Amino acid sequence: MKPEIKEAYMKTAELFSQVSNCKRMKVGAIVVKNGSILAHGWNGTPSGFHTNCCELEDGSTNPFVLHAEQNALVKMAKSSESIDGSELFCTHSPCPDCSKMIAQAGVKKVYYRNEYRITDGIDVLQQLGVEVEKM
Amino acid sequence: MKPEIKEAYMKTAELFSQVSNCKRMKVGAIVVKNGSILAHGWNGTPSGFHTNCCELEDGSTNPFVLHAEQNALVKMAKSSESIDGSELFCTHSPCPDCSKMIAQAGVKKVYYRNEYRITDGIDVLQQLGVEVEKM
Amino acid sequence: MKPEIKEAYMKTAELFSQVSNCKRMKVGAIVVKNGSILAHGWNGTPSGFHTNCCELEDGSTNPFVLHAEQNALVKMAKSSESIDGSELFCTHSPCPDCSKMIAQAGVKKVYYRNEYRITDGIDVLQQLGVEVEKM
Amino acid sequence: MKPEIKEAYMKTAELFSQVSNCKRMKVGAIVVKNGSILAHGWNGTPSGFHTNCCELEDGSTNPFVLHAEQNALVKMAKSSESIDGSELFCTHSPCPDCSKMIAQAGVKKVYYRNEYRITDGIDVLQQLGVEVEKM
Amino acid sequence: HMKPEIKEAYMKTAELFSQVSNCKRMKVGAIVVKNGSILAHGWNGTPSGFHTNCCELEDGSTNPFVLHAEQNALVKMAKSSESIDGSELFCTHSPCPDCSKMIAQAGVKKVYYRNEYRITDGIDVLQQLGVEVEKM
Amino acid sequence: MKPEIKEAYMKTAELFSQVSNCKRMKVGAIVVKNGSILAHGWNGTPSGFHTNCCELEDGSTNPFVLHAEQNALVKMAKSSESIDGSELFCTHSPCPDCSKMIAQAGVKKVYYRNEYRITDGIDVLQQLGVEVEKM
Ligand SMILES: Cc1cn([C@H]2C[C@H](O)[C@@H](COP(=O)(O)OP(=O)(O)OP(=O)(O)O)O2)c(=O)[nH]c1=O
Ligand SMILES: Cc1cn([C@H]2C[C@H](O)[C@@H](COP(=O)(O)OP(=O)(O)OP(=O)(O)O)O2)c(=O)[nH]c1=O
Ligand SMILES: Cc1cn([C@H]2C[C@H](O)[C@@H](COP(=O)(O)OP(=O)(O)OP(=O)(O)O)O2)c(=O)[nH]c1=O
Ligand SMILES: Cc1cn([C@H]2C[C@H](O)[C@@H](COP(=O)(O)OP(=O)(O)OP(=O)(O)O)O2)c(=O)[nH]c1=O
Ligand SMILES: Cc1cn([C@H]2C[C@H](O)[C@@H](COP(=O)(O)OP(=O)(O)OP(=O)(O)O)O2)c(=O)[nH]c1=O
Ligand SMILES: Cc1cn([C@H]2C[C@H](O)[C@@H](COP(=O)(O)OP(=O)(O)OP(=O)(O)O)O2)c(=O)[nH]c1=O
Ligand SMILES: Cc1cn([C@H]2C[C@H](O)[C@@H](COP(=O)(O)O)O2)c(=O)[nH]c1=O
Ligand SMILES: Cc1cn([C@H]2C[C@H](O)[C@@H](COP(=O)(O)O)O2)c(=O)[nH]c1=O
Ligand SMILES: Cc1cn([C@H]2C[C@H](O)[C@@H](COP(=O)(O)O)O2)c(=O)[nH]c1=O
Ligand SMILES: Cc1cn([C@H]2C[C@H](O)[C@@H](COP(=O)(O)O)O2)c(=O)[nH]c1=O
Ligand SMILES: Cc1cn([C@H]2C[C@H](O)[C@@H](COP(=O)(O)O)O2)c(=O)[nH]c1=O
Ligand SMILES: Cc1cn([C@H]2C[C@H](O)[C@@H](COP(=O)(O)O)O2)c(=O)[nH]c1=O
Ligand SMILES: [Cl-]
Ligand SMILES: [Cl-]
Ligand SMILES: [Cl-]
Ligand SMILES: [Mg+2]
Ligand SMILES: [Mg+2]
Ligand SMILES: [Mg+2]
Ligand SMILES: [Mg+2]
Ligand SMILES: [Mg+2]
Ligand SMILES: [Mg+2]
Ligand SMILES: [Zn+2]
Ligand SMILES: [Zn+2]
Ligand SMILES: [Zn+2]
Ligand SMILES: [Zn+2]
Ligand SMILES: [Zn+2]
Ligand SMILES: [Zn+2]
Repeated sequence: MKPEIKEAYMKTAELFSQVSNCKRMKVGAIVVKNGSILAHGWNGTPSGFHTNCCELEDGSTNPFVLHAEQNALVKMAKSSESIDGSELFCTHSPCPDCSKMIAQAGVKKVYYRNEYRITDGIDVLQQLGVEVEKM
Repeated sequence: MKPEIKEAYMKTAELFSQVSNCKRMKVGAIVVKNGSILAHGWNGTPSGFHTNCCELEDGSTNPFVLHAEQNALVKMAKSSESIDGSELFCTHSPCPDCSKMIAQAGVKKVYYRNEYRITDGIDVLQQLGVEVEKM
Repeated sequence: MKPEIKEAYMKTAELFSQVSNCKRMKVGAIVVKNGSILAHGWNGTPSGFHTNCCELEDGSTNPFVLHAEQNALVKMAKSSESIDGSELFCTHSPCPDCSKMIAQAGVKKVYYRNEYRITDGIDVLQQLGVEVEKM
Repeated sequence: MKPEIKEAYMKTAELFSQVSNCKRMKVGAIVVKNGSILAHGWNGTPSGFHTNCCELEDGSTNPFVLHAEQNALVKMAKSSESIDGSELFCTHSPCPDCSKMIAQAGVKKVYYRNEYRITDGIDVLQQLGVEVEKM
Repeated sequence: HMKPEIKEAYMKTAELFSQVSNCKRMKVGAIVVKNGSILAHGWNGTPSGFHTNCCELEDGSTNPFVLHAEQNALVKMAKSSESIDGSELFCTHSPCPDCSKMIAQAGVKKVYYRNEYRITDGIDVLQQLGVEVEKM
Repeated sequence: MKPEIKEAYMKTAELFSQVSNCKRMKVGAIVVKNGSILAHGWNGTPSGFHTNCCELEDGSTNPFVLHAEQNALVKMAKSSESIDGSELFCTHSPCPDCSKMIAQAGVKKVYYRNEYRITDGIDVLQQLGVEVEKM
């Protein structure tokens, strides 16, 4: 948990966030455990969806899209390693709904760089016993 | 998947719905794969939460409670082995939100007994490719 | 870890015993660990056998049939999951030979509902340091 | 397959049959899959049993002892790999009971050196679609 | 067959973890990717607990005890409880012949590398042993 | 660890050294952990390599040939179990190169029978933590 190591991880989240394909906001989220990146998620439409555009015609977000934290945890369910006891490097502070599942997933600590508009997500993670660090 | 085994799976879903401490609705969700129940999830408040009562007064559901699908999905993240290519036995038809993550998790089919008030998740499921059976 | 969840597992064991085609006695046994039902076995003929019938033409039990415990054990052998540390829910008390293999399997505890005429299997379990509870 | 690799596995069985303490008969059984020894078992008392001697005070076999094939299967259960689609190398042809479970496990083929007194184990193995080879 | 923006994202991840190498003659990184997950990030350096994390001797040449990024990547996979078989590799620098041997036997499908090393002969071993190679 | 079983592990390494197609020397390596053989490797050309002959016409060794230790190491990377905390049984003492990787892998101890021409490999193991016993 060396400051040089943690920076490389947060920079990895930022770098996978640049795949997002969304134009509103590009969000990334990786799962880190035992020196391994078990899942990297970013915001976008479901797999095999008829479009990878995240926006509607009024430029608002397609309700079908999944958050970064959503995709990361869903991917973990698809993987064969556990998410429990792992850490989470987000480019943005997570959504309150996502924070609910992140805590229930037994994630010990969530790292976020940028603060989203709304900040109740951080507040949910803390109530549910998950340590938070801004970097 | 003989139909006497399919029933046993579905009744197992109902058994674990009965241990839920929500009184608006008791919902259970089962993950089945290779002759194994990898996760049994029921609706309720997060782990270590101060109260295990899922209601507010108003008869309203506490915004912090997790769906039976959310829990089953999260436990699949929590543990090893994969939710991918598995089948889901629910007591009630799942909501739009969970049906998004279910499809992204590569769940082949969703088995549900009761149809909820609104049935958009059912039509969200087969629109994202997940097969759907009512029993 | 909870009495109602405990009662759910045992009632799941009874659900699967009813799937058995056997006429003499329908036995079920499931493998539980970390909230996951890793194996659920019931008595019957081996896979692909010419009959799913468990009895010969004189009413006695076919020597090719497997116990519920044998199947619960064998599926763990077919699994990519470990039976070591698991607990066992059976509708009946396992036979001396199954018990012999159950202890060697590293099963912490055996739950059982119906006491079987001849109870040496229980005795074998206690002897080999396996916790046993009737319910 | 290659001939000299085949002999290596079989004499490994004879090698581990020799670490058994039983005097009546020393049996060894190795499970092989994808060119890997996933389990090696021999006959003896359960783990942590008070004595490692397998004989009664009259030369008979303690009904508590495990067959080499039994330990090989139980070990596979504790293992985190599948015995399904594997090959088994025994020093002696297995008994009917183990033969039942061997077939149910999904064992492709059984290699054996010595042919036991009673040969109805090979019978059982063959009827259940398990190929057999003496070497 | 990998989407170009993701393929780029992994290769840059290898470059990020190569910056932790502590070696000063050349910083090497190696990523193990299977099923969209990064199972191992390895970089060149001394072994665990070694008296120095300094990779070089008094003359500017590499300490023989220094492990390659590819060695660390595969050793990690060995200690790791997942398989390296059927996975692909992201290297900042093309692997050496000795490592390429182990890489091939490890059942690695493909090797992406960004920097061509002075000596090609590592890539030769990869290609001849049926492991795909792509420079980017 | 028991003497009867420690020798069985060593002889197992020798059985697998005998399947090497190298006429220059025949080496074998066994990984043992929690009383189980996890990997077995010997010296030879890579898999699917056009020839299985380890030597050139000059008589010297083909540089494509892996040591018995690289094979045991790689097979462990291919494996789904962990090499860290295990013991390594070798027919001959490993080279310094393989010794570095052995040490980094967290191998507790290395049993060996024959010392190689060069004995530098042992010294490297000693220095890097790995315990060494000649047997
Ligand atoms: C591959 C991958 C996808 N995702 C997310 C991003 C998207 O929301 C969703 C998949 O997006 P889409 O990648 O674009 O996947 P696809 O199968 O539809 O491929 P294409 O659109 O090019 O035909 O899953 C991750 O979070 N992590 C990953 O590693
Ligand atoms: C054990 C278990 C929990 N859950 C869910 C239900 C709840 O929403 C959530 C937490 O349940 P809580 O069971 O009540 O567990 P707890 O750790 O909070 O213990 P207690 O509340 O008594 O102090 O976990 C499942 O969905 N399936 C399961 O098998
Ligand atoms: C599926 C399943 C089978 N078994 C056991 C019970 C039986 O003894 C054995 C084989 O059962 P049979 O289910 O009836 O399987 P089958 O393929 O032979 O049936 P069919 O020919 O009609 O397709 O497997 C379990 O113990 N648990 C399980 O979940
Ligand atoms: C370790 C091991 C044991 N067994 C079996 C053989 C025995 O019947 C049983 C127990 O082996 P023994 O281990 O040697 O008995 P133990 O566990 O009580 O140890 P000790 O007697 O020295 O106190 O497990 C195998 O079949 N394969 C193995 O690799
Ligand atoms: C942690 C880690 C180490 N390594 C390698 C790099 C090094 O060569 C080797 C050990 O590195 P050292 O990180 O420096 O670890 P250490 O236990 O010696 O701690 P310190 O030196 O600070 O006292 O393992 C990787 O390849 N990937 C990783 O994630
Ligand atoms: C199966 C196996 C192979 N190996 C190594 C030894 C060799 O160096 C390498 C390749 O062996 P090759 O046995 O000869 O196997 P192959 O896939 O090349 O088949 P073929 O007969 O056509 O050549 O694998 C081990 O170290 N341990 C093992 O258990
Ligand atoms: C808040 C939040 C937003 N996002 C993405 C989803 C949308 O495509 C993008 C634009 O934000 P908005 O649509 O919520 O205004 O934000 C995440 O991926 N994770 C989050 O936690
Ligand atoms: C719609 C839906 C509700 N539930 C739970 C949420 C609450 O625990 C309970 C009451 O829901 P309601 O408040 O939306 O009526 O139903 C599920 O578990 N799955 C579902 O799909
Ligand atoms: C003793 C025992 C019997 N059985 C089954 C075997 C047959 O299906 C049925 C008949 O047994 P019986 O012939 O010994 O009475 O009981 C089990 O499934 N598990 C057991 O432990
Ligand atoms: C038949 C058989 C016996 N054995 C063991 C049981 C005792 O350890 C020893 C003597 O068997 P017996 O006393 O049944 O003749 O042989 C096996 O390990 N595998 C077998 O298949
Ligand atoms: C060739 C090669 C070198 N390296 C490291 C060894 C030293 O750390 C550094 C200098 O290489 P050199 O000393 O072999 O020229 O590069 C790798 O990590 N992987 C490789 O494939
Ligand atoms: C030194 C060493 C050689 N070998 C093999 C390499 C060749 O197969 C054979 C000849 O070694 P050499 O050619 O390096 O003297 O011995 C090992 O398997 N392990 C070792 O540690
Ligand atoms: Cl998982
Ligand atoms: Cl298993
Ligand atoms: Cl591994
Ligand atoms: Mg897409
Ligand atoms: Mg609670
Ligand atoms: Mg049948
Ligand atoms: Mg003992
Ligand atoms: Mg260091
Ligand atoms: Mg070959
Ligand atoms: Zn969110
Ligand atoms: Zn829902
Ligand atoms: Zn029985
Ligand atoms: Zn037997
Ligand atoms: Zn190298
Ligand atoms: Zn070597």
